[PDB]
Amino acid sequence: SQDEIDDLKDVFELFDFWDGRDGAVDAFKLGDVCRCLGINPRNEDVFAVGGTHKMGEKSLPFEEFLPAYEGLMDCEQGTFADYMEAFKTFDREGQGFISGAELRHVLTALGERLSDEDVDEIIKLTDLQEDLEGNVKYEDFVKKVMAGPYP
Amino acid sequence: FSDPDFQYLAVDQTAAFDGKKNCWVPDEKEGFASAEIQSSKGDEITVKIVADSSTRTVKKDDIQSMNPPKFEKLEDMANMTYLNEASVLYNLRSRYTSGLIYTYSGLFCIAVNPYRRLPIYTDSVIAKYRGKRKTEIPPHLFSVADNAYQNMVTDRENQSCLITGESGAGKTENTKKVIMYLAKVEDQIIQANPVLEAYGNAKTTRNNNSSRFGKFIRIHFGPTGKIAGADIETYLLEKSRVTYQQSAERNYHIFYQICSNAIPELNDVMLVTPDSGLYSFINQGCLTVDNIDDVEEFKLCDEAFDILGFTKEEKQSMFKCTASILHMGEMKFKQRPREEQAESDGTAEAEKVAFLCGINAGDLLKALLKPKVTKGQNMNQVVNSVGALAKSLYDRMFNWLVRRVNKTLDTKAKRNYYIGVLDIAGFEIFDFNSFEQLCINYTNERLQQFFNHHMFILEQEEYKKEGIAWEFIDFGMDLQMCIDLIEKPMGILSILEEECMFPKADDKSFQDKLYQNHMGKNRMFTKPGKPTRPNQGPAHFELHHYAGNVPYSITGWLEKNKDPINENVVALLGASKEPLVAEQTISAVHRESLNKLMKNLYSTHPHFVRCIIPNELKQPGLVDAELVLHQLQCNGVLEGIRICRKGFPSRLIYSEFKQRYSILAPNAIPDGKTVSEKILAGLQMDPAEYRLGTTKVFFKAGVLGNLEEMRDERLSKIISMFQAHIRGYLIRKAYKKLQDQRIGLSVIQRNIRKWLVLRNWQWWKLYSKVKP
Amino acid sequence: KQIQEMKEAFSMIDVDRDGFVSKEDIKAISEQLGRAPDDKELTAMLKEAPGPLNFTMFLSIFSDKLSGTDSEETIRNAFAMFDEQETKKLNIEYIKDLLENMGDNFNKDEMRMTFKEAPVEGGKFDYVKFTAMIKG
Ligand SMILES: Nc1ncnc2c1ncn2[C@@H]1O[C@H](COP(=O)(O)OP(=O)(O)O)[C@@H](O)[C@H]1O
Ligand code: VO4
Ligand SMILES: [Ca+2]
Ligand SMILES: [Mg+2]
Ligand SMILES: [Mg+2]
Repeated sequence: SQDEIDDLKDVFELFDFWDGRDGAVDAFKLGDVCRCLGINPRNEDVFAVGGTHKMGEKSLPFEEFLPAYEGLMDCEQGTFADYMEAFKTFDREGQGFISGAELRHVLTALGERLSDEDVDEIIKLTDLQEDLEGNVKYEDFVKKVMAGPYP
Repeated sequence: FSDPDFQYLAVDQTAAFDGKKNCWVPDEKEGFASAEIQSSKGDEITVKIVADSSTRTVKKDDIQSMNPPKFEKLEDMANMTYLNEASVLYNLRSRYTSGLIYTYSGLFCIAVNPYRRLPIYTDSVIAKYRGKRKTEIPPHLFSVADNAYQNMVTDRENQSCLITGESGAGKTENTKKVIMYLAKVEDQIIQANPVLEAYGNAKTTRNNNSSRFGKFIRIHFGPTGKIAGADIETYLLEKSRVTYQQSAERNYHIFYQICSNAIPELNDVMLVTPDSGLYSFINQGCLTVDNIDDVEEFKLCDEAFDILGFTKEEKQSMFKCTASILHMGEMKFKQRPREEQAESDGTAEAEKVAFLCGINAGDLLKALLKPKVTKGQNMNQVVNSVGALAKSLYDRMFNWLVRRVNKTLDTKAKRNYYIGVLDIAGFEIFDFNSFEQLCINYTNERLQQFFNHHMFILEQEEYKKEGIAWEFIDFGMDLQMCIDLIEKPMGILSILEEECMFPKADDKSFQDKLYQNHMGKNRMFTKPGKPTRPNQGPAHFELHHYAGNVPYSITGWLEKNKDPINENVVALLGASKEPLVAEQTISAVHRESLNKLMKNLYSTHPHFVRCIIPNELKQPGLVDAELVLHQLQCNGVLEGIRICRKGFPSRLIYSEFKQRYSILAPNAIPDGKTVSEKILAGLQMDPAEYRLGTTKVFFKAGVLGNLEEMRDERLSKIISMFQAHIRGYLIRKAYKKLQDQRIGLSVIQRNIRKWLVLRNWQWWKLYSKVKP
Repeated sequence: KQIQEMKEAFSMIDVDRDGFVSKEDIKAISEQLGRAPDDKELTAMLKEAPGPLNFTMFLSIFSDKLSGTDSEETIRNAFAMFDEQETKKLNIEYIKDLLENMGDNFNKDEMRMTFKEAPVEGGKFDYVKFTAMIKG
């Protein structure tokens, strides 16, 4: 819709400006752009539409940008069910727990990995805390991440 | 995967292959030969042997369909187009000559003896097999063990591995690796083998380390799925090897360890001269053993008694009682022309015996030459009661020994379920076979038939139970008979058992009473045939055992089954000084132990291991196709695979199915039996590849492996999607911080360009100049 | 006080003390100090003022120059906006990087002209002292 495309516009600027204002954005940021308009595509997802692994590789106008966002819209988003399901498969106890160490492993080691920094990051952000045994309720965590930075 | 850990574990294939020319033709040396048809002629086909390039004819109905190079060294044979004695033997032998000794035959595993050490059991390798699903990683015994674990855990039930095969195949080696495996994913357990093997193993022509007792070891697990205890059961130890040993064979391992000087300090404790060829009871057959260092084995055996937690006295009580035996057989005798009763021929050796057993040497030789109402014994009645004593002691030592090692393992911790392992002694045919063998063989039969039941008889039953659909298939695999010939009401053993209770009986009334009952009334029982091996000692009858025809000599079977030690000496020892020493027929008894074992087994989800002896030469990497092929026959491999391809070997309780495969169509799940009706429905799953069931789902072969495929895939995505969610959260979180700097930079950029252009203004220049 | 100077200035510039600034007035004083502008410079330099240069059209063009700019506080903040730790200094490589290829990219000259004055000592470029210098 218009108020929508206007939103793409709004954000496109903040970005195209920071990597040198000139009406073009580094295809390596196309991810973060859309990540700002709510959506959270997967790296596999982004490259599919035009994203790049590195800066410099290439820049893009707003003309080519419209469809990348048309694209990253029709792509699957994870529900609470799904995040709850997957996390259960690591719980031997079955009581909604996990250890810090393991959670760390899941994030950094499995699936489209996550740098060790983004991890200590979101941990601190969501202010996730372990008990005496060093375990955490993965149910709470999933809920925050899902919540947003500003709830 | 480039992992060094897969050198002798992962399979390392095109052209010249006409699916209508190439086939398998019978052979005498290789069992089957690679042939290429040349000309038909009714039934007389004329093929060319690819090897030597010779030519010959072969009945048309004797050609076997060869498999395409597509299935070279295949890891799972149930996936082959053709599962015939020649396709199977070819696949195995293909793998084997390349280091790969493990292959799945459908639902059970095949192990072909390597006769050499392989770097496939390391801790490096164990790490990789942990929690892996059979299709996920190369074939290995760890996988079989690892899987039984997962089942016991998730399915909440007892597991069990029946590791079968011929003698010298790999039954024991593999049983140990399973425990060693389960233990690694403890120290005393592993350490119980060295002592039990020292006391219950011996060189034999077939095996340099032949197990002479049956072993069933259960390994208990706790509420966190970790080892919380363990017990051992043993069956029919060869009481006879103690005093006798056929040529080229040794007595139990200990006796030779004890006379090596691994621990000189002990020589005087046992009163032994470090020479084995000095003691009659252990120098009859062999003395040394290519590849068995009695010195080091003694040390390790000693070392193992410590770890087992054996007080120094305890473990010296053992060593002495067994060294004592080494003397019971040194006690010489004489008669005394007259009555003969018998008199001694010295006393030196007969004292060392009374000494070590803490009893009076006097009171001994006394109750041994004129057992008490008295009744003297002649010169042989004695030398034979000497043996009766040696044998009977050793049978008590071994029994006490096990009770004790269980003392050290029955940790009173909390038990959930367990995983037993069955290693029973296998089939063996020698130059001369007697009661000992019939017992081992009857034992091994037995087991095979179990596999037959649970494999064919069973499979179809469950199909009925659940109330699916199906038509029976007769794999014609039953030995109830052979079994029956030996165990049933009037059987062989039952005849012998009722023959012992008569003091009148003898080797002829027993032999006649046998034909009297089964000659011609049971075809498994056949008059002794003709020699199929030199030095073939006497034979009184033959039995057609699953893995062979055995000519049995029944001489001495009456005493062998009714034991007999001077109830007198049992009194002496009853009150001996040594604390250890102080502490129904055989047939009936064993028949009962065995029946009880079988009963314990049936209550299980069995995983089968099939051992295979590559040749009769004990040399590594060499194959004898005939022998191999021959095993691939009496073991039921092929058939064992047909049903895996033919029928539907899977089975899942909707309760455990919903929990594991809901994540494959969650946008269709609002009762465990309907939820699955939905999931499998959603997936638009072919009605073919599966079936209904009242309490459980039946998935054709492979399908479940493929569901665990789709299962992962989704689990990986979802994990990515939550990582995407984390990527998008962190980005959006730092968005304010990115608007502010975009402004704060435009200030500076536009406001420096101003102060820059203002200095390039003549007026300002000149102004600034005047300033002072 | 910006005015007080302007006047006293206009005084020293208006040599022929006639209350007006003429091509000769400018040329005059310039030379008494540093090199002076060429006729063309002096010409268009005056044409910048519609009519005679009384102390009025003077303050007029000067004020219309310095117009269209912000605060010393407003700028000192647009700066501390990259001074996370609040140290009152920016690391030279950083600032240079920002201005150089970010937002409305500067140019080498804009870059040199800018840092020829900049107060950088110890790796850190003090944006306070420099905000003053560029302002009041
Ligand atoms: N996986 C194997 N790796 C190496 N040697 C083995 C293996 N399996 C069996 N062997 C060899 O074969 C011999 C007989 O094996 P064993 O397990 O004792 O037979 P049985 O079936 O009679 O218990 C072993 O002592 C060893 O030399
Ligand atoms: O030789 V084995 O008796 O261990 O079958
Ligand atoms: Ca740009
Ligand atoms: Mg064995
Ligand atoms: Mg003037």
